[PDB]
Amino acid sequence: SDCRTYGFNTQIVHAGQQPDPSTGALSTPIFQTSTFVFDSAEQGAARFYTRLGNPTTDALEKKLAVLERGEAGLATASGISAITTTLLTLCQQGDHIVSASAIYGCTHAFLSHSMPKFGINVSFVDAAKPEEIRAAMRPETKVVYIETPANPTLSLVDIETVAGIAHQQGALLVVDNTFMSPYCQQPLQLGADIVVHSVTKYINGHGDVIGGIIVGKQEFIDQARFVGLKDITGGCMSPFNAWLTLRGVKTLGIRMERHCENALKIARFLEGHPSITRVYYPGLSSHPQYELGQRQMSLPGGIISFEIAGGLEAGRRMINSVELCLLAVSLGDTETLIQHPASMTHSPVAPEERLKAGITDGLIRLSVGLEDPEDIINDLEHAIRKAT
Amino acid sequence: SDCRTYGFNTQIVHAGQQPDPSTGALSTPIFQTSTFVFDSAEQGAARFYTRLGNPTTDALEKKLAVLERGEAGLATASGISAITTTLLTLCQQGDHIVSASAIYGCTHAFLSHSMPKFGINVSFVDAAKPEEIRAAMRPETKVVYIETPANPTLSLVDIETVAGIAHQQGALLVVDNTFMSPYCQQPLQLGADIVVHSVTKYINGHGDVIGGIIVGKQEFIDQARFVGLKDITGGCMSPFNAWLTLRGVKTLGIRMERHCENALKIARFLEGHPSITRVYYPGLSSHPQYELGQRQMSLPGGIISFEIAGGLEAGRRMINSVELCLLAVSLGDTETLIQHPASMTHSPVAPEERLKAGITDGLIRLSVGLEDPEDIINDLEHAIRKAT
Amino acid sequence: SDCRTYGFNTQIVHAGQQPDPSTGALSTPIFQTSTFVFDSAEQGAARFYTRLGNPTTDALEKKLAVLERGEAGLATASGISAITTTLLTLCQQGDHIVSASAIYGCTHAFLSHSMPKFGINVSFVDAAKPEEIRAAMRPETKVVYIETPANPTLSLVDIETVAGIAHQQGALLVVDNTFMSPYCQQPLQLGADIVVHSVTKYINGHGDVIGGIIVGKQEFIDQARFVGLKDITGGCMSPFNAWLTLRGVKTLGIRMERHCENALKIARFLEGHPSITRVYYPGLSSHPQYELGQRQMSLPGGIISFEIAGGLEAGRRMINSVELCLLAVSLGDTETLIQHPASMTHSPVAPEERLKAGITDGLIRLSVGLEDPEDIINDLEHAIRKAT
Amino acid sequence: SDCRTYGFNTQIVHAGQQPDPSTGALSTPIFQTSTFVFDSAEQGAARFYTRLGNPTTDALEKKLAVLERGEAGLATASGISAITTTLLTLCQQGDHIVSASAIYGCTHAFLSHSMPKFGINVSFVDAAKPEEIRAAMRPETKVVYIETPANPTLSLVDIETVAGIAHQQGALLVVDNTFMSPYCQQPLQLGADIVVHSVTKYINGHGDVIGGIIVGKQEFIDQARFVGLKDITGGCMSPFNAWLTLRGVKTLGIRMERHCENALKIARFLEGHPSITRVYYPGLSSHPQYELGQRQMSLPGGIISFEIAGGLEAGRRMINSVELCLLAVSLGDTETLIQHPASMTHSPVAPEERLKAGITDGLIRLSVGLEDPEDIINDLEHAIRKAT
Ligand code: NA
Ligand code: NA
Ligand code: NA
Ligand code: NA
Repeated sequence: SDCRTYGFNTQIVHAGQQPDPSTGALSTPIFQTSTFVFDSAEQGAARFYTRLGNPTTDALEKKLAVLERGEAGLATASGISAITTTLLTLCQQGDHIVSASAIYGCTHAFLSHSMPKFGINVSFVDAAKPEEIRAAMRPETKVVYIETPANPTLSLVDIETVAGIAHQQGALLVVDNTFMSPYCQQPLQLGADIVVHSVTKYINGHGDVIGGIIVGKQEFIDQARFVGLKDITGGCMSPFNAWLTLRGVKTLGIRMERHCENALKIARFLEGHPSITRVYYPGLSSHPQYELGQRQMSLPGGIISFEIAGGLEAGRRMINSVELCLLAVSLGDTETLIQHPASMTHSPVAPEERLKAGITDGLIRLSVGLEDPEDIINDLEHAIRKAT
Repeated sequence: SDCRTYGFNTQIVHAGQQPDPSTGALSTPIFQTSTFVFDSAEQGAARFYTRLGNPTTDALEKKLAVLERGEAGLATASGISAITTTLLTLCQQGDHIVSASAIYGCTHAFLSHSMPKFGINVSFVDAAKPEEIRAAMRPETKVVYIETPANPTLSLVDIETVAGIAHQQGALLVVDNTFMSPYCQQPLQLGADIVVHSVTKYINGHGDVIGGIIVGKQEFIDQARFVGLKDITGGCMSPFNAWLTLRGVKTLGIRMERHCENALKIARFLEGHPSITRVYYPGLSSHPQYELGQRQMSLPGGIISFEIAGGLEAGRRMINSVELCLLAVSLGDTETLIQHPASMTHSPVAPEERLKAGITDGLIRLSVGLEDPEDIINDLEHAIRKAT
Repeated sequence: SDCRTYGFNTQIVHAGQQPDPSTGALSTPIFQTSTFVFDSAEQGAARFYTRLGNPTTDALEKKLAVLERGEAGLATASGISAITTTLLTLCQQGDHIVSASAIYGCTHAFLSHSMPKFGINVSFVDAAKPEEIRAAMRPETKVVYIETPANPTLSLVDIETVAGIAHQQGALLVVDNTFMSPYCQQPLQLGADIVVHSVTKYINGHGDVIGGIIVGKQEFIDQARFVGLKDITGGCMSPFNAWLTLRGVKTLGIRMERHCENALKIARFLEGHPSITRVYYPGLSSHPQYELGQRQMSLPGGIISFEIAGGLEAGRRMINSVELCLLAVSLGDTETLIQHPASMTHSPVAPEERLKAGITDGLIRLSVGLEDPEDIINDLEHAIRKAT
Repeated sequence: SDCRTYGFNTQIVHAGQQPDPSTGALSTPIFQTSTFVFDSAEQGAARFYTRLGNPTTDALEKKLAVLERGEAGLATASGISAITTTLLTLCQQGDHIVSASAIYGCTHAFLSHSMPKFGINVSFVDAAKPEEIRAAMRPETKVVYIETPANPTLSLVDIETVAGIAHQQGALLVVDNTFMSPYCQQPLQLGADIVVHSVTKYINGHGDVIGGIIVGKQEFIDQARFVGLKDITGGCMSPFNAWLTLRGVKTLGIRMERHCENALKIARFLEGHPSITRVYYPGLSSHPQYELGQRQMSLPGGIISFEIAGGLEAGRRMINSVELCLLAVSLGDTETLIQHPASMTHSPVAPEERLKAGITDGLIRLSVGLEDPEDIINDLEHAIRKAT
């Protein structure tokens, strides 16, 4: 049989994996090795695994390829390495990239500073307006780069529309699908060419692995592996990290269901609360791109942003008053995580520059975990009441 | 007390490490985490660990910094990532690098193809001739890059002399110290600015970790961390890999002593053998740069190359006749590893091009392990006798 | 705050765990150490951790204690070690145990052969009939031992009733709660004194850890630790196994929900199938002790047994015809597992002796996993159709 | 070829291990699995691995069997589990054991209290006097149990002589070889029937694994596995712990050489020091059983005990004044460990009872590590000078 034919939950559990033919071991063994041995000079020449590949990591790459409906996968040392290995494989001096402005922070630094120092220019646009992408394209544009949903207000990008635009002008579309996971969104099915994830978030899900994955056509992935990893970033994933990610992703379906069920309850609670001015969540019909979300996403996700009354000091008081939610900058973990960018990560940044970046003084971001939603709601209500 | 004051074996065991103050645990705990939590909004802003750093990996970086007599260390996903994170941190389009030609293979691809595609030009020279390095320097030269000893005939580069030349012309010297480990050679003490290793080889030593390390001044390492890793390669080392490397490096001193004691015995045996035309080993007085080796290296290393009578077919027969030595392309493991580049790794490469690269049809490379030297010698003698 | 006050899902995620006070690490660090160090002679005497305890394993023990509503937990090397460490701590030569007959196989060997060789006699009874337990009690009875649900037909034992009987006659009740997990059944809340689990099954859930847990009063657990583990079995759990179990148990709630939702669908399908003579599942109203199950269990579990038409050869053909279900003797994993005891595990056992043990020639046992239930059903239907 | 024919260092590296036939992986894969799968009903019946065995742990057991020159090995959860699994497999109510009195502490509790509660009586004797062993034997004696060298003064037991006595009277000899490792002593070669180790000490050597090993005839080991582990202690070793022990034992030869070379230097220093009244070390000719040690042990070991002038307070001051040596109760680690039993572990024990146990107020025990011996000596001298 072929796991590409089975239901998505079945694929999550089985795809890329099989019992060890040699031993019958059901768990994928951890091939924690650097060295692979040949039986003869002839076998040595023939193969020329190699530890540009590894049997454990191979299982993870094959699984994620099945889940994203792509041909092949490539695991990396971090989400940022998945992004840079991809873009540095595709681009050389003189090339151009059109990127969404609403992207993850260290992606922005790589595109803003690193790429131009290698002769690769980047134009940043508002990707919620596909016409801005079209207008920014140039004869030298190799790649359009988008993230959806995007920080910090969970705005969306119409993947199918953008893919059509990119392709008409001879560029590839790369989509960072980290926030959704393949359980909730499948960019390749909508016309994207390449998907990247930080598996650090939902794919692993257990807050104990830093890692990335790239999924795309075999022809591209081979280049990302034999040139990008081998000759540029060196960002390979360790076999133990691959094994942990394989283990975490086993529960991706049930975890995403619970994250999203919890998040919807919490988003509705926050929307009903008189001390909360705004709530950003694709699952609320008041979301600016609600209907696009319903077509493109199977679930509205586990992340919520919201603005508390009273600006900077209220937001600080609120996060200082939670008892259950944990203060941290990651997302996609089993524990509910909360952060207040204006007092935490962006405190040195000038208020008016924060504002330009969509970060208001009162904005809180919440990564909803697997706890009982009544407990998370009660904790939020407690902290909100105190802060306001 | 301060481990920088203690003997080298004491440093190998203790430097960068201490019992866990919280629990008393002697082994460095494995901080297998992606997420770090803040106790308040204020603590969050203050720190802005972060998982651009990790307590386990920090211990490894501090240890290797002590051992190389550098200020700071930075762990990476692979030896190649240590090299590319370094050079991509230092160089931008329009910059120039002078590199030894006798370098590790995937370093050569990065320098030959990847760097020029980012607008960074590289001149390759014979670094055994320091005048060639001087002659190749340009106003835009940022870095001189060397490896010593170098594949495939274990030629040397005079680190102190090259450092003086590089510095006089305003460039940094980066040295790949992988083959020696800090137990046998200390490039920073000889004037190098930056040392890189693949810890995949001797530093870990157990053939089960792919990883790299960079050691240098705090000011440089900070840039390699906060720009190179964060914004370019994303090549961070996982905490488990760091923990395994910490564990492997505990025995670095006793392992290097045994590797080198074994290697000298084997090199002398091979030098006495009438079916072996040449033996390349820094420990033999017939080595072209023997006296330089005696000043610059505390031991002559665990690697030997040698040429067997009868060219390509003899070399193939020989490696096909070993019973104890294992056929593989890595080095620095506890097991003795052997390879015949002409029939294994370089078989597709044209004979005359192999020859230009110092790879003769009969050249065998041997990574000497920790087995009884009489057993390794008996195995070699057996295979040589059969092959010739 | 106190996690004993929060909802069960919140407890599953958080109980026994907290960010590392020293570093802020959210994941419990893996304290993979044998050695703990003292700061002074005085601190050494004072503590006399010790590695009869470990910070990682402590977190697991505290979590499971919260989840079972017991005072304290003790982790072990295997489920069987949890059982034997308990019973060998409690019993000495001349003591007596009343045990259910319908128990796990290697528990039966320990009770049948090992215990009597140490002078500890065991009476086996049908624990579905509490009067049989009462009738078997003796002045020297220290322990009543039960498992519920029990193999192979998922019969039940009324925990509250049995606890009352045991206590009236001055004995402790120990319950193996492995099949249910604390998510579905809480024996201590029903009057049991001690709960044991093989965490190898649902608690870990990922088919990659062998381990056990014991939960009970602090006074008993201290004895099981400082006498049973230290001075009898030596069956301690490794910190890495504890860390993996902590990680697996994070998803216990969502996993048990899905296992049981899937199992109910499959049990109903099997009950409607004309080639299946019997289906044993607590979730079917036709189950002999259905109402007892509804009071004592919050969900009916992820395990089903059923009898296929055509006896031994039909059962063999059926398991040889599945494509998705994996043939194995474990349970509680994310993958659906299937076994046919009469042709697999009990083939050497005489047919009439198998029959006495409740194992008919046509009995199949199924551990329902997290795959799509339609896929599991389609696979079963396919194999059943072929086999019959 | 057969590793039983090779030199001991070669065996240490290679025995029990081979590249993975399926993949070529040189490192033994970590089979971190609980579940093994069958390809058919027939294969299921046939095997009835099983996770009473595991491919990773199997490699460790086979290696240690080669190194001790025994037929078979069995890994366990701890050294104490190796001991109790052995003795509870061999003995039943009514049986008798003759044991050395000078044994490891938690072995003493198991023999003194646990065994008699199961109807198994134990006679303790001074095993340095083989006549005391003979005089204590009874018709029901199944086992003679010895440790050599023994705590706390490193007295010896003549293994060959004791084996002859045990055998003449129809008993087995079990030897705890933990202090020596098979590199320094081979009890089976001297007539012992069974060897046990805590691998927690030198075999693993890295202070990060708790575990045990049993080595003996296939017929016995099968019983220890299929009855002792399966049906009594449940004390199996986890595959990750086995993998770490495999990795640690790779350097056993070079580690034991350095431990013993360091220890001899330190013992000679202490013997020359006027504030040290006694030094116990088999490598000093003043050792009461020096010549026996020279025949039975290939090296004199890495452990030293010594008495400091000034009794209890001097010993306390001394250990409170070390800067490099770490205060801990384990041994065989890469770091030098020191303890003062009278002020640390035996402080509650009455002075006259301590004295009976060979523990004087001034006795210090030292586990010599791999640091530079001059540094350890300088640290000891510093602390001794201060304390006296
Ligand atoms: Na991004
Ligand atoms: Na290099
Ligand atoms: Na049981
Ligand atoms: Na002992």
